[PDB]
Amino acid sequence: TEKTPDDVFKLAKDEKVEYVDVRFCDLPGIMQHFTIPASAFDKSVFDDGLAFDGSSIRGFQSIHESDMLLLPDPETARIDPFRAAKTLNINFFVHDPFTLEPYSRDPRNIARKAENYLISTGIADTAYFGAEAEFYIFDSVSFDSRANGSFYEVDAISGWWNTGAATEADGSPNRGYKVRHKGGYFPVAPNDQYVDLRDKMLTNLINSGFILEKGHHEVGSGGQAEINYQFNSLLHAADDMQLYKYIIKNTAWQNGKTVTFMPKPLFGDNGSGMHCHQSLWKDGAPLMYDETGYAGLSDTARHYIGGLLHHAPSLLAFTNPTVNSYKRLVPGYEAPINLVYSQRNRSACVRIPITGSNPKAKRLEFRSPDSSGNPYLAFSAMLMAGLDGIKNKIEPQAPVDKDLYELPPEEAASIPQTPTQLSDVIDRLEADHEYLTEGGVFTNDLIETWISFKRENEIEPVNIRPHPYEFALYYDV
Amino acid sequence: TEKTPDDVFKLAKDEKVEYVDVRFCDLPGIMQHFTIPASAFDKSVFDDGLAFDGSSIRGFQSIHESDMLLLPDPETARIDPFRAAKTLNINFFVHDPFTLEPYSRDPRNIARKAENYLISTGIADTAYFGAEAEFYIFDSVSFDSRANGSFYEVDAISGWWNTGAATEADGSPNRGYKVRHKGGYFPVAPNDQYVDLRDKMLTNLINSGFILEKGHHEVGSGGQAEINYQFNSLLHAADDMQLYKYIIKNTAWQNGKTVTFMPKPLFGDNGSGMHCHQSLWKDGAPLMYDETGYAGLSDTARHYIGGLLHHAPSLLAFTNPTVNSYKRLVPGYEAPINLVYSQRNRSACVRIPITGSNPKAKRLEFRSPDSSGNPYLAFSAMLMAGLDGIKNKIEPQAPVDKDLYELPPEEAASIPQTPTQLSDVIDRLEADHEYLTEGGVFTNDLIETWISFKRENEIEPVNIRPHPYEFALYYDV
Amino acid sequence: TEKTPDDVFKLAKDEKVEYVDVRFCDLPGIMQHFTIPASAFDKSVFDDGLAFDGSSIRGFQSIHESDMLLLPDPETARIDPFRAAKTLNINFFVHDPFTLEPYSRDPRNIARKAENYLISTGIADTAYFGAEAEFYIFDSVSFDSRANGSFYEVDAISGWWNTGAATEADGSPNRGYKVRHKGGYFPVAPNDQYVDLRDKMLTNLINSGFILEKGHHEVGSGGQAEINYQFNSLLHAADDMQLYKYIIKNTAWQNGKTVTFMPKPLFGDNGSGMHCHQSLWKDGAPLMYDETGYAGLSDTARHYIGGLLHHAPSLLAFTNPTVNSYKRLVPGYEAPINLVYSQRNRSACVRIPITGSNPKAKRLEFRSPDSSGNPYLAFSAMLMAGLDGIKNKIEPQAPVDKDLYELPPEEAASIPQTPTQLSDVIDRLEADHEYLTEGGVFTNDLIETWISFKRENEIEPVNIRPHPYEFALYYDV
Amino acid sequence: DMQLYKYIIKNTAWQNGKTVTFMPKPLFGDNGSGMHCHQSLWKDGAPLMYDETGYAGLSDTARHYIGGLLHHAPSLLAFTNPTVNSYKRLVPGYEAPINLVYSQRNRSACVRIPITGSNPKAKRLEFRSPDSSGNPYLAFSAMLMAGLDGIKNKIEPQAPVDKDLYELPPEEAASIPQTPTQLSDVIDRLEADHEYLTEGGVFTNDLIETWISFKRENEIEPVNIRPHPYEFALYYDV
Ligand SMILES: Nc1ncnc2c1ncn2[C@@H]1O[C@H](COP(=O)(O)O)[C@@H](O)[C@H]1O
Ligand SMILES: Nc1ncnc2c1ncn2[C@@H]1O[C@H](COP(=O)(O)O)[C@@H](O)[C@H]1O
Ligand SMILES: Nc1ncnc2c1ncn2[C@@H]1O[C@H](COP(=O)(O)O)[C@@H](O)[C@H]1O
Ligand SMILES: [Mn+2]
Ligand SMILES: [Mn+2]
Ligand SMILES: [Mn+2]
Ligand SMILES: [Mn+2]
Repeated sequence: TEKTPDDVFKLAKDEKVEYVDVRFCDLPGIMQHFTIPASAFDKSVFDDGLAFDGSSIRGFQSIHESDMLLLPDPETARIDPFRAAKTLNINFFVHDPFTLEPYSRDPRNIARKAENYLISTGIADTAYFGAEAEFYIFDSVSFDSRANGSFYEVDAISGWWNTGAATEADGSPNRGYKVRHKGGYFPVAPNDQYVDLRDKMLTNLINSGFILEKGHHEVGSGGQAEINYQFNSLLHAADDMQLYKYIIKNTAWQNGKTVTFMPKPLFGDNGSGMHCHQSLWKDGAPLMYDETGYAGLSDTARHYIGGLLHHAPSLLAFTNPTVNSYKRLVPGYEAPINLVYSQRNRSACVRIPITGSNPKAKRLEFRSPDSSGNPYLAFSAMLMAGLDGIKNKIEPQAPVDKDLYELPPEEAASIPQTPTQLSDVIDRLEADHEYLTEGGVFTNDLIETWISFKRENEIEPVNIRPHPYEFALYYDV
Repeated sequence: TEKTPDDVFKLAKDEKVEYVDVRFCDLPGIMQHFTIPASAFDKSVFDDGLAFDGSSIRGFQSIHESDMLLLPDPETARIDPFRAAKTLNINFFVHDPFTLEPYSRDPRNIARKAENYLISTGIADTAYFGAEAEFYIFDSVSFDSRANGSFYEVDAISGWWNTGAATEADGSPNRGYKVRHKGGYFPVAPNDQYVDLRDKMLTNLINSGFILEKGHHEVGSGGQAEINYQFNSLLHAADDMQLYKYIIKNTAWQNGKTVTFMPKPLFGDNGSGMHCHQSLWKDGAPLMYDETGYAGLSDTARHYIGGLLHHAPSLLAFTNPTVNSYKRLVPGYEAPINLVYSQRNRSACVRIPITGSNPKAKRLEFRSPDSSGNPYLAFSAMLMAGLDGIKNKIEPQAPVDKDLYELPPEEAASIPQTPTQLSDVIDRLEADHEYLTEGGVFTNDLIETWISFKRENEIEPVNIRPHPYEFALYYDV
Repeated sequence: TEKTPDDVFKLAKDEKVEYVDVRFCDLPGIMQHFTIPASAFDKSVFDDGLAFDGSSIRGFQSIHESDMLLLPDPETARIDPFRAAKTLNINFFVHDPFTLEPYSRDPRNIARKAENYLISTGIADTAYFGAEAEFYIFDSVSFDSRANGSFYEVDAISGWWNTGAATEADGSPNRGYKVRHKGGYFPVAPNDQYVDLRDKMLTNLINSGFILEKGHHEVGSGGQAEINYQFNSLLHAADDMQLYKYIIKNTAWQNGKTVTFMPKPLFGDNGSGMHCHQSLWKDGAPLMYDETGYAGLSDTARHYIGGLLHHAPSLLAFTNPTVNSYKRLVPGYEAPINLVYSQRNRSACVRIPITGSNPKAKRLEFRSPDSSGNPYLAFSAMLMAGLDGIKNKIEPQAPVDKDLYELPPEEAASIPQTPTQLSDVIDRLEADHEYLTEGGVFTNDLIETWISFKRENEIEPVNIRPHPYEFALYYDV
Repeated sequence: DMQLYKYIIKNTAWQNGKTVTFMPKPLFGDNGSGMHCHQSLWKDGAPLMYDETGYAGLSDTARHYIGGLLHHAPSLLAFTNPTVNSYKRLVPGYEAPINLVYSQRNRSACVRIPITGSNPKAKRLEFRSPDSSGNPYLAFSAMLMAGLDGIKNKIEPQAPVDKDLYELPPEEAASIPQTPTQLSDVIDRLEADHEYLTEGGVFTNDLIETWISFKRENEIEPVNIRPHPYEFALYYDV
């Protein structure tokens, strides 16, 4: 957006950087990389780019499309706080060597195309995304899948399921303060056993350019935590999310822990979601506010919500893209499965934060997403769903501020739910994805690849493997 | 059918029976019981019945319908070969104390109603069922489900996954012969390590009245086994299945093993199914044969097949009633998921055994079922599906004898598949179950109870619990 | 009371604070928190407040009342001595975002309302509270509750029950000095094994603004300890109590120990109580003294005592709010269960400290309370009970200075006792709580919530679980 | 016979490597163990509980007996459910016989009338609330005395309830009296009202006072002064 290639070279020189880490995003959502010496990092990298091979195998350029060209995004340049050798990390866009044409299956290109499409519609020129990803801090994790058995086990010294431990893992005495009490789930130390670690995470985020102001907090509940930061334009917000996960995971790693952003690592404890605040702006001014509308929402904002709610069944294929996503999105902890908007209900897919009369603070919050996938694709899909709602003036059903939990059974049957299985949302995406292909942001090719990837690599593998509970339930049949 | 109450009293006297075990079937399919002294077993038991309480809680008579009356079925009387104290086992029908009206939720009453309905339609007077249930013999099984972890583990000394064991569980040396070789899966000893156990099972079955003649074999492959026996009329065939499972499970138990009839206990090994051969007879003569028809099938037989194939999506709710059922019914080991009939294909839902010109041997084989449920309900549901096909002269799509595996992709898309999830078949049963309620054989009440039971006690519990493979797949997201 | 927002900003600047910990109290009594960077801590925090979500679930704003606004109390600002990253802790009041109306279920608001009500009655303008909370220092604690068993175990290297230990937990030799001798329970080292730890606690309290003067001591008996400090006005005294517990618990935690403020952690050893000294003042002058009255008590003071004794049965619902509270409040260690006032008896609910002729030192001491609950609610409830006694001129029964222990059985039957069970005091609170709702200090809403919380989360859970002693007593029945 | 039964059950298990318990609630999260007591009065070799015209085939004598059981239940339980553990079974849940009403359907009813038909010799009432944690001689005797007091004073039991007590309109369910939920309670009630027991000198005030003291000093107090494990889960962190 505003950082110049020269700013990056200055950063590299001042920091005495010795290596540059070339990063790009894979299909499912994990950042990939290779390293080059800082001496090889010059103007030609920004002008001509870097050559590399379609490596590994699914999503990207196979051996009929092999070679790729990588072009850097100066706004993503950050000094790595973990690598011993001073390193500068930069994210790249994948292009076709010959035509210099942005590769259609590169998640970062999709996000860029989404931003350009927004501008082309004239509706707005900027889509701001604020995402809040919760995560769990564990001490260990082990699992396997064999012919005659299977298991998984996550553990934490201070886990509430360990109150009866005679001694700790390391032989030291059990000092308590593990129990999860009724009344409040954000107790101070010593009940809060991750204060210093979270502070290290926060310190690393701040040193890595994250902006923490107004309602940006660092919070923890048991082993779960969340550190929210200032929003950003679509693409860069997605880059920020990847950076956040990287910083959270490695700060924990360097401090003897292991973090997971999976939706539901614990059965009988809160899942981890990614609440996404969105809003459209044009010429430096907000487009979501209107004193006369419900919850201070403009016609643009309401139509956007109409798109999100209407497209949710397919949108979730990018927004909650894993089998584990549906262990969180299930009746219980006031799961955002109710296809309605509200200001009160937290079990509503879309919630409008109470921000008052300030037009610049008005935004909508899509609560259903989680961080088990690709933020570039998720944010883009959310924008496309919202834009389709604006273009077709889709009206969302009447908002609900009455507590959805205690509602007369016949009146509660009028509240649509989100699909409860990944195979479902994948089927829905396959059946209805035209809003995604608008302006060429998503291609049928990418969408078909995503559908195949999920079915073959996730849905089928889990489905063919007997679940442990099936033995409790059926060994005796 | 032919045994008299006097025959039972003679059996009891001759065998010097000291206890009588009163058995009745619960909703899901497990036999329940209580014991009375032989001295209390007289004519009044057959005339007046025995009183008992709706005990335990789901399916049967709650505390608004509490007390039940049990009437004995003399044909089910058998001497228990396992109980130390000489005991006579007898199955009972649950009646309403006051009206002496057969309880509508007693599986054995449903099977009896199904047989009576058959007679009332005039179509036939007898429905013969031959069922072949495979099972696995293990040495141990353990599992659990906790907040931070879950596991399951089945094991057998001679399991092919144990070739590398330094020593056996009991410290003795590993003598090999565990490997599962290519070429033939029914090798003789010592590769076959369960010869004596299976013989004990067979001996117990024979001593318990099972008839083994013509094509009735005892077969074993690794830890898997099957002992087939002569068919019987619907109700008694279902009683025979319960007896078979009882004898197999306890023969193993008394010999230091543990048996499971669950559909898919091993990932990467054959599942366990229950192939059900069916045929209608009238006035002592077969109704399934016709030289002129395909595979020697009469119009009646073909229409029956039309009913099975047409109703399969809902029929499977009683025929493959567990979540584990769908780990077997999945693309692979030539799983009976293809909704077509054939003489060659074993992946076909219905197969017509090649029996020649003998009309008495002509029958159809529904291959899709497993023994993870209730045989009384499964057999009854199969009959009702077949009878609805006969009454509405439902024509099954053209049979397929070409190997279904290697079929041109466009021509293979014309082959309907069975649903791949329990939630699916339950949804289908809820939407279409009129063929079941014909003649009052099944009641909407029973069907709704079954649907609720499966959703609340099986589908939901498995669905909310993270699967071990999800950790392999998503811990790193 | 006297600290300015500017004083807080100066403290933050001088201490080079990097984080600000936002604290607020939950219903049962545990402080909650979330952290913001110091850079986000400015004048707008004091003027506009901070936004946050009704999080966790019971007591506070659900999803029909969701969002809350937090306003800081400058008098509670303290530098955290435990957090690695320099942090400033501040307590907040919960307000309604829209109306800026103090949330009726926020314990800190109740205490503030109580102080404002005092002023409105004209009776006095300040209520001073001096609280002395005892606690135990342990090395370990473990416990669990399962279907087939349950246990708990607290331990300390120097515990008197460990005299026979062959070697210590860490393998080191048993050096003795664990025995609890007759004659004196405050022996010097080495019998006193917590001298340095208690000094660290005291040092931390002093560095955190606690005032220790005249009769403020640091005392220890075995693993039990107490450090008393100077009183404060109601609200701030309650804030001081929370701070005290925080400092005691974390000083122990940082030094390899674990502290508990529970009423009765040890069976056969002294319980832990919270003696609360109270007194009313007006225009800078004491209102409790009168040379002519018994024990130097004024009419106002005597009526206050009348209120405490009259309302005790319900007052204890906030003053001794746990099931464990009644293991301390039981016939034995001269437990403050006798509903009378005195100067001699320590088993008297109210004791008047012998302070001489100095009017400024005259005060009453409610001995019955413990620190197992919420100090904001406890102190407020005590004030309301006392004020109701003053308004209705309630006369306490005649004081007793004769040793209550050795009293003629017929004359001892005239001494009322406090209820002996939490369910009892909760029932009494439900039946009589009008004195609490006076001036709107407590609302029926809050009181009903408290009653439900205790019944559902504490009373019922303990009541349904078999006690270990029941097995000693009844396994053999 | 009950004492013999317990002896035979306990020792058969003992000789076979097991250990048996008749305690009311040994397992948390599993069914408790009760002692359903069927009772009936006879005279000159003939039944006195039957009557075709009465509800559930009950005679005036039988109904009054039930009136005595339900009326005296609060104190009767001091001999019928005499232990602290007894109240872990007699608690809202597994359809615990805590509802002070009679019925033919409800198993959560203190008294249930078994459906036996028209045979007068089979008509009897079943007191479901008891357990075997005490003394059968005292329990059976106390039950008889409660029933006889009901017959002598023609105590009428409140209207029977055959509607499922579980799903009942909250305002209509508040009219159903419950049994006390604590041993200290039933002991207090026995102390306050035990005249029906002393009738004909069957029980003496002496025996009753001894029982009350025994329970308070040897059972109630000992359990009450000892912290429960769950209190640590609940309050160690206060
Ligand atoms: N247009 C916008 N204006 C202001 N904030 C926004 C906008 N679009 C997205 N946000 C994000 O809303 C998120 C926070 O939510 P909360 O859990 O309510 O504190 C932050 O991460 C914000 O920075
Ligand atoms: N009507 C019938 N006539 C002959 N056999 C039947 C009939 N109805 C069912 N069967 C059963 O067909 C089953 C065996 O199949 P297989 O695995 O091919 O040896 C046996 O269990 C038979 O006894
Ligand atoms: N009005 C008052 N004047 C003096 N001290 C007070 C007043 N109100 C409460 N106190 C508290 O009385 C407490 C101490 O008791 P002790 O265990 O006797 O040393 C201290 O914590 C005091 O500071
Ligand atoms: Mn949020
Ligand atoms: Mn077969
Ligand atoms: Mn004191
Ligand atoms: Mn009974």
